[PDB]
Amino acid sequence: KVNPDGSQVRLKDVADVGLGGQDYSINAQFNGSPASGIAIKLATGANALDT
Amino acid sequence: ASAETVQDTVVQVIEQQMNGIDNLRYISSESNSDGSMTITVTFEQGTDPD
Repeated sequence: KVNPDGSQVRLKDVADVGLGGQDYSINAQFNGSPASGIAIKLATGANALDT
Repeated sequence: ASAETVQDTVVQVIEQQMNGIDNLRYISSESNSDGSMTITVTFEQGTDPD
């Protein structure tokens, strides 16, 4: 909001804008260290060893 | 919108997901100026197109 005098309200001092995550509900650890990873499937008709 | 916004907005993620289809040949794209956009994915022969 901003008046015609020039006094204004930014999203500073209303919010705390900073980058974070989508969903904080799932949390994973690997021997104490935080970790995420890919679960790789195999496409139909493909040799798995060289994949 | 311009070409670079469409190219890093739509074509990135659709061409990202359109790998992993078995029996491909090459996945190519095109992002035009006037807001048009197309992706022509080409399969190897011996695949029923439906």
